[PDB]
Amino acid sequence: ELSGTVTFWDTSNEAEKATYQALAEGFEKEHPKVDVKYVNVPFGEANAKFKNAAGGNSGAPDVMRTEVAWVADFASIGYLAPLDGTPALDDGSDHLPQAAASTRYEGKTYAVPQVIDTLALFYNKELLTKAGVEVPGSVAELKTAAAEITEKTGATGLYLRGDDPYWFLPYLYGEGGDLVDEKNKTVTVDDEAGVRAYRVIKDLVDSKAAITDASDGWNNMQNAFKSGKVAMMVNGPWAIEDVKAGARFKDAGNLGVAPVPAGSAGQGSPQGGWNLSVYAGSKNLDASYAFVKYMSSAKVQQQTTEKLSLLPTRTSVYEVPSVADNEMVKFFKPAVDKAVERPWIAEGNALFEPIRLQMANVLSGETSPDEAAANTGDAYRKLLKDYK
Ligand SMILES: C[C@H]1O[C@H](O[C@H]2[C@H](O)[C@@H](O)[C@@H](O[C@H]3[C@H](O)[C@@H](O)[C@@H](O)O[C@@H]3CO)O[C@@H]2CO)[C@H](O)[C@@H](O)[C@@H]1N[C@H]1C=C(CO)[C@@H](O)[C@H](O)[C@H]1O
Repeated sequence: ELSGTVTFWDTSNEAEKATYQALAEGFEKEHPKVDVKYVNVPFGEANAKFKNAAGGNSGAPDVMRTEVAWVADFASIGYLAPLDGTPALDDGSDHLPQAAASTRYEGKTYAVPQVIDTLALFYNKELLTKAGVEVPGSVAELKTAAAEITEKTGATGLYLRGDDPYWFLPYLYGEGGDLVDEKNKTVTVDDEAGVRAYRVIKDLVDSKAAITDASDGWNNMQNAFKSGKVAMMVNGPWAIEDVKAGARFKDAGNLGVAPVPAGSAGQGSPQGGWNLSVYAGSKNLDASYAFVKYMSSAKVQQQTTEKLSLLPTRTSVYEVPSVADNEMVKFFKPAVDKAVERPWIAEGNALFEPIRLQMANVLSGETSPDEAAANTGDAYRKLLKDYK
């Protein structure tokens, strides 16, 4: 017997949310005495909304779609139910290891993996063909390509998202850098790779290879890509269905995807994704654990991919012929296997804010790449007291 209310806060976007609400309410098929109360909470509001509710014990959800960085964030302040030895964990070993690391805090499991992701370079196949160019493998080749795309088609080569710090990471990795050396507790973002990365992004916009905006970046990016204003953008699996809604990409066929470009030293893209957690103060714990088990089951992960092309965390699901043949999946899974894994620390998501501010000021010309990198590092040393 399961019964009662299970309130689920989902952060999925406008293209994803009808699918996730249907999946959530499908828990009631097998458990008709449970009432699933689906709520969609915008991504940028959800961390604060959950903390406010959990800290007040007031209108907190039973189950929270928890970003990979949010697990240690929320768990560090006691807001998540530990899951070890509960029915929430079924076939745990099925999950990709890097997925499983984000679920852990101080030797306890506080979430179950849902989707895994990384950033990639999406491109308009027809524009590149019309421009006579190949999909660029590096920043250097992207600049050459962008000039041909402007000269032959009038589009801009790249929409470079300028208001979300996560988009700095491919450039950092491509210049040979990283945020921190975790094993050695050393801040590394202000090494010369960080200077070079800020410089590359500024050059892409100044040279007119790319355009950007200081606000409303998600909408501006998607609108520029879908309208053919740009030929390329960096984005993740959560954009696929949104892009395919557009006249230009109905023909799933016109939507190309490739790795983010290499920089002067190498290439990399960050690992991201979503897990599912239970609020520590839930008044319907059995029903919530079962709900988490259901939402993370192989069946529901397979359905998510079939409807949205989001990537499963469960290895078995890749073997299901239907997942094994989705062309967005066949590209993204190897890219995810290569993606760079961050420190899963309480302060992890706070590492993004200094990048946000310094990247904005580099793009507007208020701050040099040199000063931006040093400022980022200074902010990290303040955030991480036992880092040098
Ligand atoms: C800045 C943000 O970057 C990283 O998060 C990325 C997620 O891992 C991706 O999955 C993707 O999230 C989208 C979901 O897939 C989608 O279903 C829907 O929820 O919309 C999401 C946004 O489009 O993209 C994210 C990057 O945009 C990183 O891992 C994450 O921790 C970072 N978030 C921090 C930054 C801010 C504000 O700058 C806060 O709002 C967050 O609470 C922080 O955690």
